[PDB]
Amino acid sequence: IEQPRWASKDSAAGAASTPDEKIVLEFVDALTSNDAAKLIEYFAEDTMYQNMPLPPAYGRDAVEQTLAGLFTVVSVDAVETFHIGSSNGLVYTERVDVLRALPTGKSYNFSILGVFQLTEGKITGWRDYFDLREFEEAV
Amino acid sequence: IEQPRWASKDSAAGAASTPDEKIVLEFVDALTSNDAAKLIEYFAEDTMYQNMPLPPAYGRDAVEQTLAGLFTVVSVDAVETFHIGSSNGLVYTERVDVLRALPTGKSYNFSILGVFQLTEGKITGWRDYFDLREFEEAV
Repeated sequence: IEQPRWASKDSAAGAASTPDEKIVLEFVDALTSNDAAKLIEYFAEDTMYQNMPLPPAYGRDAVEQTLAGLFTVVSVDAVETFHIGSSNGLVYTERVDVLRALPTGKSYNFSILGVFQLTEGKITGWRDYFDLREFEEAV
Repeated sequence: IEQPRWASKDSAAGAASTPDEKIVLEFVDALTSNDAAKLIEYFAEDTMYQNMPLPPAYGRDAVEQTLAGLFTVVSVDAVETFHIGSSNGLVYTERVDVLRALPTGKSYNFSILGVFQLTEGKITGWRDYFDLREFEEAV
């Protein structure tokens, strides 16, 4: 919601300055679409997606199924990206995702640090790190 | 212990290539000392440390106290760093910390992505993102 005190303007989302950073930034903003068919276009054939340390999805089919399933029980109401940066082929997003459980109407604020690996502008790897204590309940 | 399928040589720990990266790498390795007095020497006076999204510690005194408390209940048995990188004044560590609860002798693997901010070679901010649902039991 509001800017954390440790937020550094040097690495703000609006300061994204490589084509990979801009692609990832556009991707995480697209999560509010709740549309697995839209989102899967960002992924390479050889790809991976994981909420650490839950079982990963490898391959674009498995990733698409995971996202599709997520969006049947949960709405991504908001994504606020505080930092974005990149280094050695990896892109990092420090952000908050707001998830709303569809059956209960309850919403959850997850503080996430995600790492992305892109190959020719397509997502080859995506791993989100965050507290899963409420993620289970949010199913 | 074992290298993950998604480990990328281009961002491997052995390839750290800025002063900040090397300092941060040295710091996380030093975690296995379990020595708050040793570890606090890496932090600036104006600083913070947080296991997201537990309450943060601001200021070198609060950080030292938090680390001291930690090491009275937990041993950091191993730290394995898969990736290190940096961008826009932030350093990122994708790693695994193995923690052993001292009263139970139970050990835990935490998959962690951490971000570090440094000023004149000193830690100005440290935020670790990982699953905390074993952390409650661990600490």
